[PDB]
Amino acid sequence: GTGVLTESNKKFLPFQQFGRDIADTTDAVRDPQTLEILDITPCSFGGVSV
Amino acid sequence: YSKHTPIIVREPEDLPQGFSALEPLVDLPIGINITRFQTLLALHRSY
Ligand SMILES: *[C@@H]1O[C@H](CO)[C@@H](O)[C@H](O)[C@H]1NC(C)=O
Repeated sequence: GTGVLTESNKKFLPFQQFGRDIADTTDAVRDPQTLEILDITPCSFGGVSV
Repeated sequence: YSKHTPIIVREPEDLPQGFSALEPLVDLPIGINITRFQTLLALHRSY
C-alpha cells in the first residue's frame, strides 16, 4: 500500500502483528525484520474547489 | 490458548465469574487425529 509510516503508541500483544481500524482496513503493522509497531496513515489529500 | 491467574475463590468447585481472555499461546503443525484425552498427574512416593 501507499501511506505515511510512523511510530505508534498502540501496544501489540506478542502474537499480534497487524492492526485494523473500524473500516476493517489495516491500520498498524509489525515490521518483519525488527519487531516494532508501526501505524500507516494515508498520504495527505483534500477536495479542491475553485 | 492458555492463561494463568491467581485466584482467591472460596469454593473450589466454583470457577470465578469474572471475564477473562485466553491469549494464543502455542500452535502445533502436526495434524494427527485425536479422539480421547487423559489428564496427566504427578504422584511421587509414600510420605
Ligand atoms: C533476522 O531476523 C530476526 C527476526 O526478526 C531479527 O531479530 C534479526 O535481527 C535479523 N537479523 C539481522 C542481522 O537484523
